[PDB]
Amino acid sequence: MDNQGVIYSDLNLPP
Amino acid sequence: GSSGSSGWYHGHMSGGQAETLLQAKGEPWTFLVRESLSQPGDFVLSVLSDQPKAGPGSPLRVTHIKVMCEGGRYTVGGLETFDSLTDLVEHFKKTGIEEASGAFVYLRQPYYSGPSSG
Repeated sequence: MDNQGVIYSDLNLPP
Repeated sequence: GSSGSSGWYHGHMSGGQAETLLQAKGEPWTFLVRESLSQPGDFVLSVLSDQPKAGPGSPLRVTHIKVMCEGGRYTVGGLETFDSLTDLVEHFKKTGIEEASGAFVYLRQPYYSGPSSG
C-alpha cells in the first residue's frame, strides 16, 4: 500500500 | 541582513506531499508552485480549495493541475500561454481556473515554507 500518486482535476478548455 | 526575494516556488516535491503541506496550512485558495518529479520541462500548480472533504474540520481539498510548457511558456490544457508561472498564476489569481467537473479554483495567497512562531 503506497501513494501511487494523485488525481488532477481536469479543466474546461481541454476536452 | 540578507537579500533574497522568496516567491511561491518550492521545487523538489511529490504529489502526495503537496497535499499534506497545503492541507496543513488550513488556508483556502492557497496556491503553491513546485517542480514535478523527473518531469521533462513541466510544472504543477497546487491549490487548497475552500471546499472541505466532508465538513467543518476535514482537510480542505487539493486541486492538482499539470502546467505544460511550450518553449519556455506555460499553458493549462488551453491554447493560451504565459511567459512563466508568474504571468500564468497572476492572470489566474484574478480570474481563476475552471475544472471540467465544474469548480473554480481561486488563488488569494501563495504558500510559504517557514513560520515565525514556535
